[PDB]
Amino acid sequence: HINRTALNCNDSLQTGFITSLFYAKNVDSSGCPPRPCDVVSARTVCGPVYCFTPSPVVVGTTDKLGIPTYNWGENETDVFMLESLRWFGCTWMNSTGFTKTCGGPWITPRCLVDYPYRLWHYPCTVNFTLHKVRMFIEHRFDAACN
Amino acid sequence: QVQLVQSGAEVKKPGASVKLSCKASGFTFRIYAISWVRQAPGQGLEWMGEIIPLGGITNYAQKFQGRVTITADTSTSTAYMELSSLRSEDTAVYYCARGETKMITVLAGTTGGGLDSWGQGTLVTVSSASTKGPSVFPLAPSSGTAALGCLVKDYFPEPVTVSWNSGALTSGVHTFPAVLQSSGLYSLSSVVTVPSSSLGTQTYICNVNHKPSNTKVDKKVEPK
Amino acid sequence: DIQMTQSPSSLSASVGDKVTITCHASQGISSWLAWYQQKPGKAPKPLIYAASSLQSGVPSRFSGGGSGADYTLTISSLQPEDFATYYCQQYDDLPRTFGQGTKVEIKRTVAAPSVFIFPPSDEQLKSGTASVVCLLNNFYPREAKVQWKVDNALQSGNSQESVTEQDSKDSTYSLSSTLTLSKADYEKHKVYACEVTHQGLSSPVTKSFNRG
Ligand SMILES: *[C@@H]1O[C@H](CO)[C@@H](O[C@@H]2O[C@H](CO)[C@@H](O)[C@H](O)[C@H]2NC(C)=O)[C@H](O)[C@H]1NC(C)=O
Ligand SMILES: *[C@@H]1O[C@H](CO)[C@@H](O)[C@H](O)[C@H]1NC(C)=O
Repeated sequence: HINRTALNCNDSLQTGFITSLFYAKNVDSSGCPPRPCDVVSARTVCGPVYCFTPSPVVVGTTDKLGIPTYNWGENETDVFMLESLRWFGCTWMNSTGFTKTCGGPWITPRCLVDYPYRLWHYPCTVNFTLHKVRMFIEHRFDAACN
Repeated sequence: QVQLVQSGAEVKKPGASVKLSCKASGFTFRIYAISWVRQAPGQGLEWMGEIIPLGGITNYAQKFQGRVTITADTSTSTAYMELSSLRSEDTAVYYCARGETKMITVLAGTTGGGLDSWGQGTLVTVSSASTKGPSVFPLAPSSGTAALGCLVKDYFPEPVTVSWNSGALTSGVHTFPAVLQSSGLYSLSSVVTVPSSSLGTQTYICNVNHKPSNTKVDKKVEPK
Repeated sequence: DIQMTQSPSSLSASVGDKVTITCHASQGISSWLAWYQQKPGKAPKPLIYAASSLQSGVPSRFSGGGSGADYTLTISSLQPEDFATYYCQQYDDLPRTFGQGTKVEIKRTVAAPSVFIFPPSDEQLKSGTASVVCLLNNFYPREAKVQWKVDNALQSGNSQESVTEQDSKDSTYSLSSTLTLSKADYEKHKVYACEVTHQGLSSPVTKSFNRG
């Protein structure tokens, strides 16, 4: 299951974004102030791809047919079929450390669905407050609002 | 599989530097944190630093931030640990250990956390002393059971092998840990207890082997 | 940083007893706590991770628990291979920090040391140094006092001690005390004595010799 993660992380801009992939760190909140979910080539992605059904769900690498691949997203035929799991949004980190999104985890402009890598992809949501949300089939997930 | 193999046991002088290597195998090198932990003689474990080979993610304990450098080399999957301005306090057993990362605590589901695999360790002695073979003096038994031994004094560096009757005598033998004298040289004593009945009939020889200096000394221990 | 303190730091038990080691952290570490077992001369063996979860291959008699800033390792009933040193280690924050370790040693009945004193060899005295050695053989518990008395003056700062680990079969300790004097100072005095006090001796045992 681990091999299904894109590891095309090259920090050519030298921002140090990769360390928060492996360690929670201390989010650097200082410096802080419309695509549909198609298919995503895997060699542009660094780390896990999270789609929200709204419940957080990890998307693994597949080929162009939906067959799981286990090459860490190295071959060009590795993709992320985001349009196969439909409010619906996805997010991930591209190779040079930018947060990519399609439609993300924002149920509202105010609240965002929590998941293990929320603060990596969105470092400016750290001071947000979490609380349980129940809503219908029922989804058990947590949200982060101002 | 999944093992860390370590070697490069080295004796260095104060001010020098030492480079320790750690060959990883049996797992995906890029993803795990290869950490380094040292244990000074008779002391506890001390975490020094870790490297995650993919991003070259290094983090060190602050005490070592101006002396240690850890490097990856993802080609051969060999983590390195370079410690410079060596001090006598850096005499220790240095361990290589594999530590899990946030990518494994999440989206792995294959158990095993913490530092779940360790290298053998390599011993690094830092001292200003020079290699020297040991002087072996006898601990002659006294005028119904008796005791005798050998004083293996003034050698550098560790270790020294001692045996009795070329290995034939093993029951009732105690070879004590070496002590570092203020001279910078180590000293050690090995003893064995015998029936005073067979004191003059049986012959007892200690076999002292200090190969750092290509020295082997065997001396017979007899009364008076 | 995060300081990790264990309790107790030494513990003496026999085979079949239940043991609990405590590990305390200066902050809450969210159950990101590991336990290792180290025997003298070998690398630490991973034992517990994430407070409760058992590392691969270790027997079921080991278990861990706790939360927040306080954790515990419990051994159901000890076995001969379980006597070793145990370390905890938090991995919630950097730097990773260990606790000082807990040494679990074998319990046994009290055994008195056989005391022996060895004069310095004539060979060594030629070199200009006298090493007088006192041997305390096969005793329990570890705590002994050797004090050196030369012409009945108590020595200080001129002796070194070395003690073996617990024996494989009789579970006892042994200790050597080395008094190191120059040839000159060695020949100024005649009576060299080694006085030993141990829990197994009703009265202190003294071994001694005169030059010659
Ligand atoms: C990762 O994402 C960033 C953000 O979109 C990309 O940077 C953009 O690159 C284009 C190239 O023409 C520029 O026009 C944009 O201005 C850039 N955006 C920002 C915010 O700087 C980057 O190219 C992507 N990297 C990869 C490897 O796909
Ligand atoms: C997963 O990645 C490792 C790392 O190279 C590789 O050895 C293995 O063959 C890959 N596939 C599977 C199914 O484990």
